[PDB]
Amino acid sequence: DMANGWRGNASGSTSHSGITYSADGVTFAALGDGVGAVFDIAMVVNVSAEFKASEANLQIFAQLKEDWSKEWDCLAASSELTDLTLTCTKFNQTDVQVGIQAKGTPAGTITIKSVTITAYSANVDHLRDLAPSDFPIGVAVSNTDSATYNLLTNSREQAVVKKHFNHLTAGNIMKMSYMQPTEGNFNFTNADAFVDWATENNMTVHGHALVWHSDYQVPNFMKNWAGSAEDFLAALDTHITTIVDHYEAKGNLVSWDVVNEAIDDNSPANFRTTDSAFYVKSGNSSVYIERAFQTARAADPAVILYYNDYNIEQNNAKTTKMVDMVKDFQARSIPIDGVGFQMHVCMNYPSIANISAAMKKVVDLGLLVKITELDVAVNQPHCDAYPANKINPLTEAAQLAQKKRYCDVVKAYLDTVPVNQRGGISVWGTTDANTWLDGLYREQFEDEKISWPLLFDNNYNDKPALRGFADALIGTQCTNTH
Ligand code: NA
Ligand code: NA
Repeated sequence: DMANGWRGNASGSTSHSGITYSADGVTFAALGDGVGAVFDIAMVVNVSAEFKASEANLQIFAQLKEDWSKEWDCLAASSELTDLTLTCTKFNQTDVQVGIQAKGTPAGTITIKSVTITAYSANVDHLRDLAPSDFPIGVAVSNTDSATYNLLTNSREQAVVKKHFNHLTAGNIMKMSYMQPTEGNFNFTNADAFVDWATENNMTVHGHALVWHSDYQVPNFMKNWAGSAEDFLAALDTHITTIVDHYEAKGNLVSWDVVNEAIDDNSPANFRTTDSAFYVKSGNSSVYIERAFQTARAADPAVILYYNDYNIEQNNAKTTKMVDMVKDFQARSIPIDGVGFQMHVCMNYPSIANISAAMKKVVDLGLLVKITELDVAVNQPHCDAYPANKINPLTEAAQLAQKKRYCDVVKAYLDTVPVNQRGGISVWGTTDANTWLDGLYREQFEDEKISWPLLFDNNYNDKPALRGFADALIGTQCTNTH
């Protein structure tokens, strides 16, 4: 604020002549030693020719008001001056006077253009090493799809991933049109480079995803299919067989999301129709779902086959349709080894009782239960009556609520899923600086990055979320306190 609150100040015997407000900021006449300008609680400045000639220095300073003697250390010498940038760094008490003053035998004027003024540890060495049985502790990464966040070019991503995880999912580059952009032209280069790095680092890879209706990654030739239903289904088989066979041979790819998000968001729930190219191009049929599983099993009988979805942890209509599908597949000998609960949850919804009940329904059918995409939104437009209780900026209370919530979810997973049915827990991203949720809810969020849903902050430092996750793994009581 360079248009309100500024004062002339004299620390020496020479009187000041106040300040002048202009479009440039705040100016004062450097009348003598200790004459300056201050405001109440890093600068940009431009000094006059008479000031440089004077040989006088500039002193940024701060002092407690009325207890005046208590930060003399700062100094910008005349020789450092010619529009410059000047920075300055007992400070905390429960009124502070700050500014800059001329030192020496000054003359001319000083214009100040701007002024701005500006570490938690979870004490977890390696999150993966705390797992009470040998199940994957995993993370989604960016690859060539993000110039900024690509695992293979971003050394901060590499460091956090190496430190804590032992299992990886590609955020986008193993999706359908990324693997087969045009008919018959498969592209394995970038995803092979990713798998190689995982292998080099003793991490296994979860493949995401063989079949998924989301329009931006449906291959154009599939979206625009103009042939028969059976030839479409034959094309879908070729897509799956080529990719599964290839990754079987590469090694280190242990499980696939075979079909992702085939169930609608209605109540009661049904398989997707008009919004799925797979339903429409198969001739208005959901036979492609079971077929994809059969085709994937034939291509690599050892790879673990998941059906993956969101909201199936809520224990309502979507959960029911998912369970009915699994039972139907079992009754008809359609191969399926596990269910992936994406687990994109809110802070207070759905309840741990419901999440646990939903996972247990899959446990009781003898299948693996894998948490594939866990994150915990601090703000989420469908939760806690948003925006009535919007949290912005992020607070310590919300970070501690998030610690408890991560702990509660991981504990529920451990309490519900027997050792040999644990397919893993993975979180959907590393740093809050790059969560998918901020883009997904950008309209509701008014383009602000306010979901803060992951284990590490924008600087890759630990959040209490990480401590909550570890607390669950070690059987420590889940709390929202340090
Ligand atoms: Na592993
Ligand atoms: Na094969």
